[PDB]
Parts: sequence; C-alpha cells; structure tokens
Amino acid sequence: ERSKSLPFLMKPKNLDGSMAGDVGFDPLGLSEINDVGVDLYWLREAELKHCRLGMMAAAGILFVEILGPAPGFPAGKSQMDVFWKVYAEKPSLIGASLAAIAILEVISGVATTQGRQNGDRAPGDYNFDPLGFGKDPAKFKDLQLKEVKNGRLAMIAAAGMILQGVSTHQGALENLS
Amino acid sequence: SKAVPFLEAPKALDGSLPADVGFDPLGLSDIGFDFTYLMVPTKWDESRTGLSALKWFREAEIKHGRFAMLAVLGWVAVDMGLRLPVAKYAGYNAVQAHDVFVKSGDMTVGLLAIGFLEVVMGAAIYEMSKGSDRAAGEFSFDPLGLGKDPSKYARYQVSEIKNGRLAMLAFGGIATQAVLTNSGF
Amino acid sequence: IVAGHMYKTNWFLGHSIKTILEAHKGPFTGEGHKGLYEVLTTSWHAQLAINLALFGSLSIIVAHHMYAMPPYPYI
Amino acid sequence: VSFIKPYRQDPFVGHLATPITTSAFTRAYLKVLPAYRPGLTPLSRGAEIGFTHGYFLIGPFYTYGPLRSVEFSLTSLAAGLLAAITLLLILTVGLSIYGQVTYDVYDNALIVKLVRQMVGSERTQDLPQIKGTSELDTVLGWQKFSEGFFSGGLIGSIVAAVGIALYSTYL
Amino acid sequence: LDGMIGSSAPFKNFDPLGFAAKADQKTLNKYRESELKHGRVAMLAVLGWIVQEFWHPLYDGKLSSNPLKALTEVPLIGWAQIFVAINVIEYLQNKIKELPGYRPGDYLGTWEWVEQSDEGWDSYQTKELNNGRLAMVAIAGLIVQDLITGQAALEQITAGNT
Ligand code: CLA
Ligand code: CLA
Ligand SMILES: C/C(C=C=C1C(C)(C)C[C@H](O)C[C@@]1(C)O)=C/C=C/C(C)=C/C=C/C=C(C)/C=C/C=C(/C=C/[C@@]12O[C@]1(C)C[C@@H](O)CC2(C)C)CO
Ligand SMILES: CC(/C=C/C=C(C)/C=C/[C@@]12O[C@]1(C)C[C@@H](O)CC2(C)C)=C\C=C\C=C(C)\C=C\C=C(C)\C=C\[C@@]12O[C@]1(C)C[C@@H](O)CC2(C)C
Ligand SMILES: CC(/C=C/C=C(C)/C=C/[C@@]12O[C@]1(C)C[C@@H](O)CC2(C)C)=C\C=C\C=C(C)\C=C\C=C(C)\C=C\[C@@]12O[C@]1(C)C[C@@H](O)CC2(C)C
Repeated sequence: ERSKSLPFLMKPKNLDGSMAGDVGFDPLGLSEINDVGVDLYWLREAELKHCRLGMMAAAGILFVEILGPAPGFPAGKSQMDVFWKVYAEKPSLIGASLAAIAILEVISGVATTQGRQNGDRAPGDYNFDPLGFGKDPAKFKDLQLKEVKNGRLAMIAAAGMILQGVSTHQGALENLS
Repeated sequence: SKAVPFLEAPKALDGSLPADVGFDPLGLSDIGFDFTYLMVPTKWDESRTGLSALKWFREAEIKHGRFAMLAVLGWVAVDMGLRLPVAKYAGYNAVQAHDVFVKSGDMTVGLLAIGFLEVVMGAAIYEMSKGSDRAAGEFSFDPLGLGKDPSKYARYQVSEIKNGRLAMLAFGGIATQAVLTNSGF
Repeated sequence: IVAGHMYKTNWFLGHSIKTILEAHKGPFTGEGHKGLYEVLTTSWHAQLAINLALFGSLSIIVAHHMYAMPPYPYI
Repeated sequence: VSFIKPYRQDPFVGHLATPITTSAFTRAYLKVLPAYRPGLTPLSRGAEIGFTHGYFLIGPFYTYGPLRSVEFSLTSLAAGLLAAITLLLILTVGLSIYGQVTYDVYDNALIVKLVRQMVGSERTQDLPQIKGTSELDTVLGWQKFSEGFFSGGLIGSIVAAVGIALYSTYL
Repeated sequence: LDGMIGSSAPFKNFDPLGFAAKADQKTLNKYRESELKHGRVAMLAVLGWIVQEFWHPLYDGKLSSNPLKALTEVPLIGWAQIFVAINVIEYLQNKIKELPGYRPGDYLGTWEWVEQSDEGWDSYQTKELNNGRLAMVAIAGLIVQDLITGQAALEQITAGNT
C-alpha cells in the first residue's frame, strides 16, 4: 500500500509494477493526470524520449571534450559555445539536422497518439532493434531497466552540463577540475 | 491540565499526541482552519475529509525542532572553526556567512534542494490530510534501526519534541545575542 | 494570463459562472442574475448583442486613444 | 426582502410601489406641499403656489434677460418683474381656460354619492362619472385656485424683487 | 438591549450602564432615533473633514483646509441656507414620524415593504449602526485633536504628531 521509494507515501494508483524503473516515486501524483492529452502513456513516452536525448547529449559532450572534435570541426571545449562556431561556418548542417529532427518528431507524436488510441504499442517503442539485442524476454526487462536508469542519470547530467556551459562558459571536465 | 493548572485544557489536547502536557494558554489547537489548504488551496479530492489544526501544528513543531537542532549545531560549528574542506569558505562567522554565500550562488542551490525535500514531505502531509495512517512527523526514517522497541520509540519521540523546543529557544537566543558563549556581540 | 485562471473547466479549481451570477441578488432586483447563464449559453443572439456592443465601444475607445497617444513612429 | 411590490396589491395597475412612489419621505413631502396639504381651501393652495412660482420665476428673467446688468440696475429689476408678472398672467389664462373646459361641478364629493345612490339616468359626465373628489375638481374650486395663483404670483414676484434689490444693495 | 437591531459580536446588547433595562418602548425608540441621527451626521462630518482637508474646490480655493477654521470663514449667509435646509429636512422627518407603522430611524418607510425582516436586512441595519458609531467616535476624536493640537487630520498624521 505504501510506495517502495517513499515509505511515508501511499502507492501511486497508476504505477503498479509494470514500467521499468518503477519504485513508486510519484509524490505529486502526476501519474494520475488524464487531461490535455496527458496520461501515464504520454508521460512515459516523454520520459523515455528525455532519457534517450539526455544519453545522446551527455555522450556527445563527453566524447567531444575528451577525444576532441572530428576533423574539420571547431574546437574550444565549451560545448554550449562551440555550437555557434559550427553554425557560423556550417549552417546547412544545423538546418538539415533540425529539419530531420522535426520530421522524426512529428512521426513520433503521431505514433504516440495512435498507440495510445488503439493500444498495441508500448510507450517509447519504435521497433528499433536492428542488431537484435532485445529479441528474447527475460533480457528485455533488464535492458529496459538499464536504459531507464542510464537515461535518468544522463538527463540529470545533460541538464547540469547545459547549465554549466551557459553560466561558466567553460568545459564540463574543465568545471570538474 | 498538567501545566498552567488554572486553565482546564484547550479542547483537543486529550493526550493522543506524544510530549503532551496540556500547555496551550491561547487555545491555538482549536482553529477550525485546515492548514493543508495552504498547500492544496481547493478540496481537490472528494476523499479529502480534512486535517485537524492540531496535527498540522504537531507536524510543524516537529519540523521546527529538527530545523532548529540542525541550525544550532551548524551555528556552533562555525563559531569554533570547522570549515568545509574546499575554497571560498574561509572564516566569515555566522552573522555574515549567510549573506556572502547568498551572493555566491550556493544558498540558492541549498534553497532548491531543501524545497525539493520539503515538497516531497509536504505531499506526505497532504496524503495524511487525505486520510493516510501516517502520523505527524513520521517519515519512516530509521536507517540505523534505533527505533524499534515501541517504548524506546515513544521515549525518543518525547525526547525529540522536547529537544526541538529547547533548540528553537536556544537558536532564538543565539541569533539574538549574536553568540556569547563562543564569540562576541 | 492570470485572469485566464478564473473559471472552473476540468478540475476542482476555479469559478462557475452559474454560481457567481445566481449569488448576485438584491432587495431591488428580485432573483437577480438567476437564469442569465442559461440565456447566454443557449442563445447566440444574446452573446452577439453583448460582444457587438462592447466591441463597438472598444473600437471607439481605440479611436480616441490612437490620436490621443500616437503609438506609431511618424504617425 | 424586496423593496418593489405591486401597487396596493393590484398586479394589473400600470404602477409600482417603489421606494420612491410609496416611501414615507415621499408621503410626507407630498402631503406638506400646497397642492396636497390638508386643511387648505383652493384659494389658499392657489395663493401659495402662485407666491412660490412668481418668487422663483422673477429670477431667470432678471438675471439673464435682454436688459441684464452685472451691477444692480433698477431697469433690469423692473424688466424682470414685468416679464415674471406677464408670464404669471399667461399661466393664469391657461388655468382659467383649462378649468372652463374641464369641469362642470360646483360641489364635489357629494354628486358622486348622489348618483351612486339616487340613480343618474341623465346625459352623464356631470351627474355620473366625475373624476376626482377634491375641491380643486370643481368649476368654483378651480376658479378660486386660478385667482389665488394669480394674486399670489403678483405678490411673490414683488417680494422677490424687493429681496433681490436688498441683497444687491446692502450686501 | 432588546431584540432591537444593532447587536454585534464584540458586545451583544451593549448596555453596561443599564440605560435600556428600565426604559419603556417610547424612550428606547427615542434612543434609537438619537443614535441613528448622530451616526449619520457623524459619518457625513468625518467624510467632510477629510475631503475638505485634501480638497476644497468651492469658494475659489481659500477657506483654509483646516476644519474649525473654515467654520468661521463661510460667508455666514451660506451657513443660514444650510441651517434652513437641515431644518426643513427635520420638519419633513417630524411629519414622517406620525405616519402609521413608523419605525424609530426609518425615514424611507421600509416598514411598508419589509414585513418579516430577513437576516440580510437586520445585518445591513447593524452595519449602518456600527459605521455610525465608529464615525461618532472618529469625529469626536477629530474635533478634540484639532482643538488641542491645532492641526487637521492628514496634517497631524503627515507631520507625525501622534
Ligand atoms: C538548518 C541547517 C543548516 C543550514 C541551512 C546550514 C547552512 C550553511 N552551512 Mg552548515 N551545518 C549544519 C546545518 C546547517 N548549515 C549542521 C547540522 C552541521 C554539522 C554537521 C553543519 C556544518 C557546517 C560546516 C562544517 C560548514 C557549514 C557551512 C554552511 C554555509 C555554506 C553552505 C551553503 O552555502 O549552502 C549550501 C546548502 C545548504 C547548506 C542547504 C542544505 C541542503 C542539504 C545538503 C540537503 C540534504 C540534507 C540532508 C540529506 C538531511 C537529511 C534528513 C532527511 C533526508 C532524512 C551555510 C550558511 C560552511 C560555511 O562556510 O559556513 C560558514 C562550512 O564550512 N556547515
Ligand atoms: C456634517 C456635514 C458637513 C458639514 C457641516 C460641512 C461643512 C462644510 N463643508 Mg463639507 N463635505 C461633507 C460634509 C459636510 N461639510 C461631505 C460628506 C463631503 C464629501 C462630499 C464634503 C465635501 C466638501 C468640499 C469638497 C468642500 C466642503 C466645504 C465645506 C464648507 C463650506 C460649505 C460647503 O460648500 O459645503 C460643500 C459641501 C458639499 C459639496 C457636499 C455636501 C453633501 C452633503 C453633506 C450630503 C447631502 C446632504 C443633504 C442635503 C442632507 C441629507 C439628506 C438625508 C440624509 C436627510 C463647510 C465648513 C468647502 C470648503 O470650504 O472646504 C474647506 C469645499 O470646498 N465640503
Ligand atoms: C504541436 C506540436 C507537435 C505535435 C503534435 C502533432 C503533430 C499534432 C501530432 C500528434 O498527434 C500530437 C502532437 C502534439 O504530438 C508541437 C511542437 C513542439 C515544439 C513546440 C517544439 C519545441 C522544441 C524546442 C527545443 C527542443 C529547443 C531546444 C533548445 C536548445 C538550445 C540549445 C543551445 O545551443 C543553443 C541553441 C545556444 C547555446 O548557446 C546553448 C543552448 C541554449 C544549450 C537545446 O536543444
Ligand atoms: C531538408 C534538407 C536540408 C535542409 C536544410 C536547411 C533547411 C538549412 C537551411 C540553412 O542553412 C541554410 C540553407 C542557410 C542558413 O543561413 C539558414 C539555415 C536555415 C541554417 C535536406 C533534405 C535532404 C533529403 C534527402 C537527402 C533525401 C534523400 C531521399 C532518398 C535517397 C529517397 C529514396 C527513396 O525515394 C526513393 C529513391 C524510392 C522510394 O520508394 C523509397 C525512398 C528510399 C524513400
Ligand atoms: C522571542 C523568541 C522566543 C520567546 C520565548 C518565550 C518568551 C518563552 C516563554 C516561555 O518559555 C518560558 C520563558 C517559560 C514557560 O513556562 C512559558 C513560556 C511562555 C512558554 C524567539 C525568537 C527567535 C528569533 C529568531 C530565531 C530570529 C532569528 C534571526 C536570524 C536567524 C537572523 C539571521 C540573518 O540572516 C539575517 C536575517 C540577516 C543576515 O545578514 C544576518 C543573519 C543573522 C545571518
């Protein structure tokens, strides 16, 4: 009856055990929202998209700062400020990436709403397993848990890197030391 | 009552709460306002029966006591030295460290973190108002485990509330006096 | 934006225009504004009357404030 | 509570009992006016009405007439007084013709009872009908009312002229 | 000290000196008339005191903003007209007092419409009475302060003579 994460709180009604990373940590009861097209399905899809985006962004920042930029690309070690140097010399790359992300996000929203309507697609599912790393069950749950935990950690990390780069105008590991 | 004998009792200080002696001359434990509405302004839930002002006051008193105990520990620590093993914390007492650290962008971080914890535990308070069995000040935080043996739990309860009252008054004195036992006005 | 968080729509929060109107009675006005909510939610013509009157008054106020305090450069 | 109700418990009259039509202030104020004050003969009502009306009528004529004067002038006062008196004469002519064409009665509050009791099988509108039971609603009553209005108008206009002269001279 | 209107929460049926415990209905009606007249006059007096202090458009300015000083500056022929108007008003009130069903302070004749009074009507009458009492105390304080100090309300407050 009590949430596993917060023993002083009752179990959130909509979070039983199903989703990976579920420990009952919903103090504000946001999982019970059923308005403005927002429900547990939409919240989970948003959480998974945030997890994946944060993982990609943190990996990119760390890669560029440690191993350096790719040939022909600007340096500076400040990832929040090197973006304007890339846009100053290769605006077409940024524009094409933005257009591609826009199209993919329109497709993602359509897929989310459709799967919410005629329930056949789990939240965050895009059938993207080209290498077959999660075919069999009893490993899919473990992979989902790993992805969720890594994505939450990378969300926090990427938000921290964004704020550090905006404020200190220095590199992430530069702030570290 | 057991204190201020010429006043019988407020009305609600029956004894169901720990550390109860009956001291409430102004009868503050009888206000009909459910202070959970200071958090959730509307009834919101149809199951929100309501929270008595006495239980809200007990939660507030326990929280105040814990805050004051930690506060006097910190203020006494910075009077006798004991700076964090990092730069930018040199010596600037306690009457001036607050402002200089509010300037240096980390008191805001402390505000954010404390507010996050306060929001979670206030959601706990709101669930208590909704009608959860959780008692005031009970966050089920017993990691080391010195909370079993119900007699020990009750003794530690009364101990915590009495120590919190003492620490509230002691912090009031320390901040008003600008410390006399370990520093000067 | 602040004024937009006034009327109850889908949560237990905000005002009901029916309850506001029905509470505004008086000794000189009998039942007061009781039934006005039903009038303005079942008749497009009443809404058009109110909106058009206030809209024309707003247009005249705009006309006054325009020349009174010229809001455009070199106008 | 409701402060507007049908007049005299009749929901079909073209009237309402508002806090202005049937308020105690309205009752007393209209009952102290000469037109409705009890115990006044029609001549007395006319005299008081004429006095008040000439008194306030000389004002606009003297102040804004064709012969004004920012200082006090006897000619301006005489012009205003004559204009007020002639206006009172015109009003008295109107009263006289109105009373001539309106009523045919010499003693009211009785003829109505006589025709409600002893039958009124005549040309009507004199025996029967008869609107209003006041003494002002007779040929004799209205004639004395007009006479009083005219005399009181003259007297009040003269009094107001004297007061205006005194105020302009000694103040 | 009866079922009369005017009993509020802080002191219900406030007759500590027992003026009403022995008086008959006529004396109590007289007391209510006096209280209501004093309250209305005092509300007018307080509002006039303040407004005159910070606004005196009439008489082409002049008429010093301090009350109890403009009292001796009005042309004294405008005083006569105000006196006569108040007198005519109170003559009309006297005429009202003999109308059937008259109530002590009721010069609007609300007894004509208000039979079986509600709680809102009683509450509004009590509101008028309490505002009148507060204005009586306020105008007494205003006059006394202006007499002893010589400064008006917003002048004494502004300087800080408190
Ligand atoms: C009410 C509690 C409280 C508060 C507000 C402070 C505030 C402060 N202390 Mg401090 N301190 C306290 C208690 C407290 N102390 C106690 C009890 C001790 C002894 C253990 C110390 C020991 C101490 C040292 C040794 C030093 C300070 C210093 C400082 C200052 C720098 C920190 C800063 O800028 O904000 C940072 C942000 C915060 C302090 C907010 C606290 C947020 C915490 C970390 C969140 C987690 C709390 C924790 C998990 C509670 C567990 C309960 C529950 C979860 C079960 C600042 C004025 C330094 C200084 O220079 O002072 C002059 C310094 O060197 N303190
Ligand atoms: C007891 C009430 C009272 C008395 C005795 C005075 C006396 C005075 N006022 Mg005054 N005044 C009052 C109330 C009063 N005021 C109120 C309530 C207001 C707010 C509107 C004002 C606003 C006011 C201004 C703005 C000025 C004066 C001025 C003056 C002085 C010159 C007379 C004049 O022009 O009056 C003018 C009075 C008015 C314009 C408003 C009077 C409205 C009355 C009080 C309400 C209706 C009365 C009605 C006939 C009787 C009630 C009916 C029913 C309840 C029975 C004189 C000392 C003048 C002066 O020289 O100032 C120093 C001046 O310029 N007064
Ligand atoms: C209606 C809708 C879409 C939809 C739908 C459909 C289509 C109807 C289908 C479904 O049926 C429903 C629904 C709702 O899904 C809404 C669209 C979504 C919006 C409104 C898009 C918002 C995206 C904004 C982002 C993601 C911007 C991020 C900015 C960054 C800045 C980066 C910086 O580097 C910059 C530039 C400067 C540097 O110095 C530092 C920083 C600041 C870090 C980080 O990235
Ligand atoms: C949109 C796009 C790029 C957009 C870039 C933009 C907007 C950038 C604009 C800017 O930089 C400028 C200009 C100047 C700056 O100052 C301003 C900005 C704004 C910064 C590229 C698309 C690029 C699109 C590409 C490359 C598409 C390739 C498609 C292929 C190969 C299709 C193959 C198939 O069609 C067949 C053959 C058979 C079918 O049956 C099956 C399939 C497989 C679908
Ligand atoms: C008055 C008070 C407590 C009074 C208690 C009383 C009377 C108790 C009386 C009783 O117990 C007895 C005696 C006996 C019992 O039988 C009866 C009662 C009646 C129960 C506490 C004040 C408490 C007052 C407090 C705590 C004030 C704290 C102020 C602080 C901390 C300021 C912090 C700063 O941040 C600023 C604002 C600015 C920065 O630049 C500088 C610093 C200094 C850092």
